[PDB]
Amino acid sequence: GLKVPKAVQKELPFKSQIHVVLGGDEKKARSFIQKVLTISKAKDSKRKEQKASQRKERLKKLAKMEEEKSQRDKEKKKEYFAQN
Amino acid sequence: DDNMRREVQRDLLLIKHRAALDPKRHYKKQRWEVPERFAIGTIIEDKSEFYSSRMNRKERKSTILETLMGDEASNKYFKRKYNEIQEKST
Amino acid sequence: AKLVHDVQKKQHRERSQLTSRSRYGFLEKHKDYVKRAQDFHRKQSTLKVLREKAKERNPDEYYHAMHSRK
Amino acid sequence: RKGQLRAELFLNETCHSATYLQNEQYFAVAQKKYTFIYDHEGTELHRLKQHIEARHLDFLPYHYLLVTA
Amino acid sequence: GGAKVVIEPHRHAGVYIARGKEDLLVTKNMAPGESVYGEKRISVEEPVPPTKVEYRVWNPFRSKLAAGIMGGLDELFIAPGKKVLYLGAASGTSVSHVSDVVGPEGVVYAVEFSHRPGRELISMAKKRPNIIPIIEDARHPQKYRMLIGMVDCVFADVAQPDQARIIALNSHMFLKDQGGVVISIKANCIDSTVDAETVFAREVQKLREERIKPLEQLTLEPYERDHCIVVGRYMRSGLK
Amino acid sequence: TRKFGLVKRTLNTKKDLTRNIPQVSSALFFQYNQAIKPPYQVLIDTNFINFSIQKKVDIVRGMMDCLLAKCNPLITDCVMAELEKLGPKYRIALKLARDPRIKRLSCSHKGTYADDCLVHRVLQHKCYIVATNDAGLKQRIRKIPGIPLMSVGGHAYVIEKLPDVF
Amino acid sequence: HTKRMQHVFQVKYSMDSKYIISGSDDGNVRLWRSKAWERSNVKTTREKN
Amino acid sequence: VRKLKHHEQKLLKKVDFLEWKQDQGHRDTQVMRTYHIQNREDYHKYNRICGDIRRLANKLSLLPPTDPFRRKHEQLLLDKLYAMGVLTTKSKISDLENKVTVSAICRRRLPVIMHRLKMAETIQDAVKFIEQGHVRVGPNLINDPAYLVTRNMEDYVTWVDNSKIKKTLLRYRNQIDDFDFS
Amino acid sequence: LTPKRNKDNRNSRVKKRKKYQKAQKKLKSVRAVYSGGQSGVYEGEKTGIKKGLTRSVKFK
Amino acid sequence: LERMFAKPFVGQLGYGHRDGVYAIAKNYGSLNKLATGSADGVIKYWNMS
Ligand SMILES: [Zn+2]
Repeated sequence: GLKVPKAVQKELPFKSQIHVVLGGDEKKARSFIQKVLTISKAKDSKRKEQKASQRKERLKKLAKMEEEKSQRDKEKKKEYFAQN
Repeated sequence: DDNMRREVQRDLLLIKHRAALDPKRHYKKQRWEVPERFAIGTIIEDKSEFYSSRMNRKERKSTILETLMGDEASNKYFKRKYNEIQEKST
Repeated sequence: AKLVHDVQKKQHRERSQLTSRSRYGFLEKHKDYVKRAQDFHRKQSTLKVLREKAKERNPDEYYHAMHSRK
Repeated sequence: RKGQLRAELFLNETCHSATYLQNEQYFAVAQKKYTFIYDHEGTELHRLKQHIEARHLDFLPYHYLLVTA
Repeated sequence: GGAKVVIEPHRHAGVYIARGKEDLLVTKNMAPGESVYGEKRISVEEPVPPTKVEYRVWNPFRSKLAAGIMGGLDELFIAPGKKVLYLGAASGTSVSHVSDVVGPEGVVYAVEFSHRPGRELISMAKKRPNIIPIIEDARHPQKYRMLIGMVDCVFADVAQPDQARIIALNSHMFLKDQGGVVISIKANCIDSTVDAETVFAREVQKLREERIKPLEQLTLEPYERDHCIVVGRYMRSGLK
Repeated sequence: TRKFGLVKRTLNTKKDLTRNIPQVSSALFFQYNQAIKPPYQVLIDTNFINFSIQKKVDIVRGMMDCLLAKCNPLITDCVMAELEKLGPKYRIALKLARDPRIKRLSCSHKGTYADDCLVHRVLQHKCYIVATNDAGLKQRIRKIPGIPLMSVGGHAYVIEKLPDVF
Repeated sequence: HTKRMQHVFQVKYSMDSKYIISGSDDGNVRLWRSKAWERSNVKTTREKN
Repeated sequence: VRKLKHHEQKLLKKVDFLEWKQDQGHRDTQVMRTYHIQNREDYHKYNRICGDIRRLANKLSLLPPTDPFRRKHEQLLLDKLYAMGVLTTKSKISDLENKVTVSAICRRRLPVIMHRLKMAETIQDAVKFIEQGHVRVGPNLINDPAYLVTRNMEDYVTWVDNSKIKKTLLRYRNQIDDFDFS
Repeated sequence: LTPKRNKDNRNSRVKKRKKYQKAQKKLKSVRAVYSGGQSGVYEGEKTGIKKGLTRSVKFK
Repeated sequence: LERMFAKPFVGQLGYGHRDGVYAIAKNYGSLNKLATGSADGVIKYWNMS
């Protein structure tokens, strides 16, 4: 964890300062909902990182193909200004 | 309101979390924040519909959470996935 | 693979941590080192900006929340 | 006629004379030097850069002309 | 067939979503304690003494308007205030849902030509008040001009290949200005020779030459093959 | 009772979810458009008619010889607006647009921008085959996925994006 | 005048003195109002006055 | 005044009761709301000074580039505007037309530098404090918010002692010494 | 010294059978193609319904 | 106001003729119809409502 010294955490500006239950079916159902919640959370985190790693290769492929198309267009306007 | 929200505070959260309740569906993506006006209610069955999709008398669990608690194969899937999640997160 | 073979670009398995020194196991390699070192750089950078705020505290720092905070 | 406060303002400098513009909705006050015109509820709308002082205002109502001297 | 499902208002007023595990589309019944068609009803209890009110599941495989709804239309004109002229109302398949999405205040003039679906339609119509059964041919709106007055949306589920003349004559006679027009087009019943969106283009052009400006169309493909829901409005003044 | 920090109040100079993504067509395969088949409906426009006359290629027999099917040339009245507004140097194009083979549509949009009317009533339907000769209109059309378009060149029409041209 | 009308050959006046029918040489026959600023609906008597 | 109809809006376009041409976009009103200027005419008694120094820099640029009167008075004026803190660097004489602003000569006022060095938290609260008489610059107390400071006196802007806001912040940090009477 | 080739590419018909099979299942995602109608009894569309989304083409 | 309301063109009628209108005759006993003949040979009887 982020550990700070006491000599610098006791001396800081104000705004930038690091500032009954049932036994049984109720609590087992609450842990059941906790189970399905962490299931859903790990699942769609997997989904979102998969999408981000997909748009990684999308960005790289698009970047190299726009690079070569931009150089082809620049040699096109180069020869167009060369045929003056 | 917050007088029956104790009874229905779970089931709307799992309906929000329908995407991983059963590993055979993949409902399409929407956030579905809890709406301001809604109402629970049960299906009633067509009188010619019989032997096919009617749930029996002693099979009618009076809550969707109890009906989901019903089948231990679904709960077995919950158990095995939560166990592999627990051992991979510890 | 432009003009190379699969046996030209095959694989290079990594050696594991030794068994003599196995009490403090898991020899860490270059990707583990950069994974540790960028985190340590991040923690040192936020410590530096905290020390800078501290020595530029300006002790006339008044708000209205210093009757709930103590 | 009915007692109705529309705009009541104490502005610190001296005011020689003032008038309404076309309705109760706008009134121009000839202040210490600059002539100001005001909305119905007392907000100011224009500090006239011209009319470098004023003593007598009038309003030609069909011409919509605020005249100052 | 006995589980519990929550209700939620849709974008269009009057129609409701029933979100459960799967999520149905549903409407609020006019005639409680009964199912006309053979659909499933979801009954809720409002808590005063407590009332028991029921909601009929709208089957998109059996009614083209419910196909268009959950295929996604940007707007209908079947609002819970309006009046609806249902051209080609065969049975209580869709007209019951259009009736109780209109509600207890407004009328659905349902027309029909054939006699056996007409008589089971009037036997349906005795049980909910707000629909008006007509047993006339739709080609002659003159012979039922006596009894429908200035409807503000028309729906057309007629399936005979003079649809444009049908909807043109009926909309000229009874549809009020800036009023809604919803068409279900069936390409195999207009003409089987040429292809589906060619006949959709023909019928869209016949609409806008009959100065019904078309705003929107939909293919409703995962439910039925080769139909199109065209929504337009009767411009009647300034088509441009 | 008097308030602190008052300003002469002036006028505040400043302070006084149905998404729609259009679904791809039922007629469309990946880029094939499996539901155009003879007989075709060919939208026409102004530079196409002018270029066709100055290349002396007939309209209906030119389309039949280019495409080997019955073609129904279709002129929007908004493009006949432009072909009228070109002036008296194109009266030949006008009285060849007035032709009972060339059945004409009816538009509904203010003004007479025929290129936007063409691209709109194409991408509503994807059943038409566009005849044109405009470069920018050609670029709009070959940007939208999978309609065919034709253009006069040499001394016959050529057809670009249609599979069963032979 | 309009840009699309050309060599206008036969112009006649409709029988209620309100519209001007202009048949040109480019084919089209057009309608015009005579009083080009008035409009052709019934008017309440304050508008008429 | 009525959100006029289409023909009325066409028949009079140039009407605008709210914003005339000679308001110059209401910039005096806008910047006095921005910097919470109490009195009227303070913008224009700043703008007279801004126009005055660009007039004098105009005349000094007009004077030829060799004589010591011109070069001494231009470096003298540049150092005087640095010493009043209107600038921030001793920059070129082109910044005597790009950089002198009525917003800058407002930005050296007392409540805005008070909010700048976080003594208050908003400039309205700063005018509240120095109208209640809590602050001083060096020895002498400040009662009016029109006192703009110099480059020298951005360091001794401190409250007076027995100012109970000073007492409450010291007792917040519980460094409240009370032998020094505050 | 060849790369790893493919039994799929060995038969010039089969790869066109086994990539038409994919192109069937690809445009299950692009559009919502018809499938055969109401297969069982209608027990819901089994995959969700959303409100703020209309997939219907508008006319300019 | 009349210079900003002078919008005189009503609309044409039909898709126009083929070659160019050379003869037009209103009927002198009814309002909303007139006959129109164009010099390719084609004559029509327009309803103007
Ligand atoms: Zn058009």
